[PDB]
Amino acid sequence: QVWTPLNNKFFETFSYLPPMTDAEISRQVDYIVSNGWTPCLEFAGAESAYTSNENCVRMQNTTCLYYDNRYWTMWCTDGGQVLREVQACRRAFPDAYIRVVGFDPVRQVQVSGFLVNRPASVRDYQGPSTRSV
Amino acid sequence: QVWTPLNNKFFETFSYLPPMTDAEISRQVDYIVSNGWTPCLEFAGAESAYTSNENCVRMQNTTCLYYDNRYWTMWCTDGGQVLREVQACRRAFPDAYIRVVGFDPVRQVQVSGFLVNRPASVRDYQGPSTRSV
Amino acid sequence: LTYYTPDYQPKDTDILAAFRMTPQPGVPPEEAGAAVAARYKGRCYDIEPVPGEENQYIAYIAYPLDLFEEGSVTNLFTSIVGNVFGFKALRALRLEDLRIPPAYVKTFQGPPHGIQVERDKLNKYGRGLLGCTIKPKLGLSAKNYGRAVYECLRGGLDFTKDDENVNSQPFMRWRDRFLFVAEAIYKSQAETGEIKGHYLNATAATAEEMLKRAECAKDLGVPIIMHDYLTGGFTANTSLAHYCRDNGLLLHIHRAMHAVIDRQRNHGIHFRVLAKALRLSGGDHLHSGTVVGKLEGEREVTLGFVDLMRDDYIEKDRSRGIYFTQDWVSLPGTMPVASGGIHVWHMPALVEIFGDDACLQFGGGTLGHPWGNAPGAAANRVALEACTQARNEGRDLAREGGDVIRAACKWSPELAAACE
Amino acid sequence: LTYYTPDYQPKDTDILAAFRMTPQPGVPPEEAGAAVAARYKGRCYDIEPVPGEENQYIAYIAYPLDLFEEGSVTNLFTSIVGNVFGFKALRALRLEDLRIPPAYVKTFQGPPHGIQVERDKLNKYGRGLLGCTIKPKLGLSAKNYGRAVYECLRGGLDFTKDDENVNSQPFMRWRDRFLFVAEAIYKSQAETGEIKGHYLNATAATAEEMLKRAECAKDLGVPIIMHDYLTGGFTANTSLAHYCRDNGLLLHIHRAMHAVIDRQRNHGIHFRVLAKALRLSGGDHLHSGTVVGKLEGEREVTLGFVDLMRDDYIEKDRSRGIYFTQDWVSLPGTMPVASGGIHVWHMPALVEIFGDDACLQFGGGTLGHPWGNAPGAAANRVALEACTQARNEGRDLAREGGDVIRAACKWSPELAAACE
Repeated sequence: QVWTPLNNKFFETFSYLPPMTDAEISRQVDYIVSNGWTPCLEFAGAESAYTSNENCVRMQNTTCLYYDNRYWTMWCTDGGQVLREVQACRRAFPDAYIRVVGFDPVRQVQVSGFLVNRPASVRDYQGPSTRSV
Repeated sequence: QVWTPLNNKFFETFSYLPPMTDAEISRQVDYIVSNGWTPCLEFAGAESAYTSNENCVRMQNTTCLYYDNRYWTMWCTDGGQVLREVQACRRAFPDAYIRVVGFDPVRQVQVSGFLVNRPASVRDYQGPSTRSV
Repeated sequence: LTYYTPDYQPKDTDILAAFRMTPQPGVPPEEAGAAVAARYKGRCYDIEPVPGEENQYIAYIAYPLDLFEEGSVTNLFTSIVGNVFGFKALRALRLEDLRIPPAYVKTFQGPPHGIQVERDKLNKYGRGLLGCTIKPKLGLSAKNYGRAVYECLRGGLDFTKDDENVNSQPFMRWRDRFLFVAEAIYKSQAETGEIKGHYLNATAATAEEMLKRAECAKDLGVPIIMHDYLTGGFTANTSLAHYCRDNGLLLHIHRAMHAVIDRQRNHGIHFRVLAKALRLSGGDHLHSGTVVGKLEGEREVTLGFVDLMRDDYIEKDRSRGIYFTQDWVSLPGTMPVASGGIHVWHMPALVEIFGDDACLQFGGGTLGHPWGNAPGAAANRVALEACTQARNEGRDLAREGGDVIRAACKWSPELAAACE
Repeated sequence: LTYYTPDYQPKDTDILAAFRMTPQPGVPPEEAGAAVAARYKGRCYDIEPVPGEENQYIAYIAYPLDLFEEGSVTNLFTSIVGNVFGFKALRALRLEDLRIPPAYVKTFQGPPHGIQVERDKLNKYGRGLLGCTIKPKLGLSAKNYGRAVYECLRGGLDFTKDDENVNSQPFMRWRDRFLFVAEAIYKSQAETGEIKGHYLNATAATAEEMLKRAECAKDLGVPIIMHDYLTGGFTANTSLAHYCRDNGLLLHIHRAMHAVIDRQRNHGIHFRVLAKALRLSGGDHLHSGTVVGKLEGEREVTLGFVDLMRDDYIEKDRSRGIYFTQDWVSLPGTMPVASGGIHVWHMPALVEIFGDDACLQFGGGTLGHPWGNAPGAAANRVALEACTQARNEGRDLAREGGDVIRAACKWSPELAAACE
């Protein structure tokens, strides 16, 4: 079989697994909470979801390690609350990818980041069986 | 609530207030005239209304403080005349944002600049209640 | 006394200083002024007693223009206040004002752009500028710092700034912060369509390192950097201001360690002299006051040094602390930045006091808005714009600020959660 | 013995070494420790016999901080192990550990970015990184090398790397390879939407040539380069690490020629000392182990040097080979890279042993997947993500790795052809 290079976009962690269900998202959020970390939600439409070099035109010397759309837009006690917020974000922005992020409150660093929602309207991604043709 | 990052463009001064009525525009123009300044009208279509880096590709060394579309196109005794010119510009260019500018005649510098018209056809901006979702 | 000449008429090129001095008992004021004064000799030409304070006099000293190095704030401060605060004959000594003759002013470059060039470059007119200090102060990673910057700027804020003590630390190296802040600035610009900026701290150990950080900011295309002039030094500041003029960068100036010199009324150098030294050395913005509760300090004194750092021609006004008429001969003005706890209902007062040519800074980091950083920034922007619109209509802000805030809140959901 | 002081208490600034030495018969251990030790004199303050080996002792040496040049791994190695392995009085000698006092650590820049800055720059969290070594080792043209890089990266791999002996040869000059690899990296980035990279080998004959190759990588905008520090030298490595910090480049470190010094148990320098020297000199990644069949070497020893090269504070643990408490005073950590034959069903074991802060390298070049390079990369990525998800759910990987692999294979056609 051949890995398809057409409409096969991916979003880093857990993006190569089948779309996670509510129970799986809940278990991941519980894992984040268990470690002592804070979960939050990021979202972006299809125009600002993938990495790009749009602003590299303004730079000189080098553009090493600079990529656009690394930041998404921010949307935290347990899995159920984060799941409710996931549904709320889905209703508010149906054409936007949702990403669950984790933040270590002591080190003040991001420790987690996995996609939990892919807009049905957008078709820039494949499915577990359509990834190979 | 969450500040919407979708179709929420803004145009500097007074852009975060609800759309100004004819009386409010008139009062602002009267304020400009009272100070001894000259009011004029700027307009631009949606393709040249927002700041952009289109011409930065032609530059080297640096692009600091350079942005495209800072200049709009020019379209002056009292509020009523400027209001009449605002209606004339609206009729002539219905799909164009209109901006009232002020110029100090002694210092020869721009002293004022507020948007007074948002084309109904264009939907790149939100409303006072739709700015948060 | 060869150095006390009450009949002397100061020349148009003399540098004049007004010293508030309290001599030791038994020392006549004329003798103390003669000592401070002591062809190239400084001379005391005028002494006036302070009405209200015992044994307190204002001594006016005239220095010849040939005494100082052209375009050197360092030399000016070395000559005027080098070793005069250590005189045993003076119980206390306080430099209150300086008169910089146009001949000297013309030897300085001044601020890189000034207020009007800043407004033209940023395309923002008719309103004050808004800024936030990213909080927490320290410990945040460059990624999280950039995330906070983007969240605050997308709300409607014109600027964000690094904390005064954030230069380059194990927790957040400076180049990582510069890159992430550049990405955040560009994202917020694309989202809102307004030109955004972040005061990147270039303050460093060596002038070479400071110029390297300025060079990185220039290579990223970002608009503005920051410097601590009272801790970095006038020599470092002047180098940075010349660089910023050469490369088209804005320069925000933070007055760290200022209270160590301008707090006590009897000893030190009044902030107005430090503000004039900054305007000579160069700076587009200068943190000029704190708003704890309300704008602190005598209003007239604040207005005096704001006018001294803004206008081109300030006439002598002892009520506001102007001891000398200051002609700036078209030197670019410096924008005052009022920082601290700028609460939403306190915006009308500061808009009335400062006007449009100032930057209001939310150095508290906001975060008081229950919804988030972005809606809090929007609420602030909505409040500032509503106050400006009311002032332009002829309203008296000091009397109708609450009414204007309420009326703006009636239609702004973001301000509704902020006004509570 | 003036150099054996068993009552000496090491200072907070002393550099401490733990030597495992076997003296010649007739030589008492105290005399041998005194010799190794021999105001600026190194002294033996502690000697413990090895329980389990005949005539084997651990000698603890304390060196004053004034003995070494600030920020110089070269000098440190010259002072500690310059000429001590050639002593006739010692049958065998092995440096086991070093204690770098914070005072010395602060004089080093350390790794250019570290683990957390790497994760933030690459925007990859919660999982280990994946890499492949382009195979065949040599003979491939720059075009074909780039084609292989693109095929492996588009599958889902985060990194690819040049072979250790691929620097610049008649068959493939370095600049052609850099250009074709840059095109491949950018194509794979555009196709998958994830940030990709390739460890470009900058190892060269002269420091000037190495810096030129780093400069080319910087001019292409590619993320990461590679260096052979034990063959290129600490002086060359430190220059490259300073350059990478200055220009925002990641630095992968390969330990070529390491077994010539860290293989024999009785003679040489233990890899943990080389890992600490690398972390001081600078490196974001450090090839730290081989997985032939399974992770080779005592697990505790591996865990010890992985913690030593990762954590900020490692307490003394003789079970894992930590002879001294190591405080890193906020020096950036180095990411360990486990390479070799990482088969799909062996992923759960390595994920359990290393966790998320490691890079698993398929130095075998994969190619075992009947479909191609890209599906093989996808299978590996699917397996790693499934193992990580299972571990996050509370599963015991060492007991359910096969079940997790099978369950992932049930829905992954690419992994189905790999699991067979």
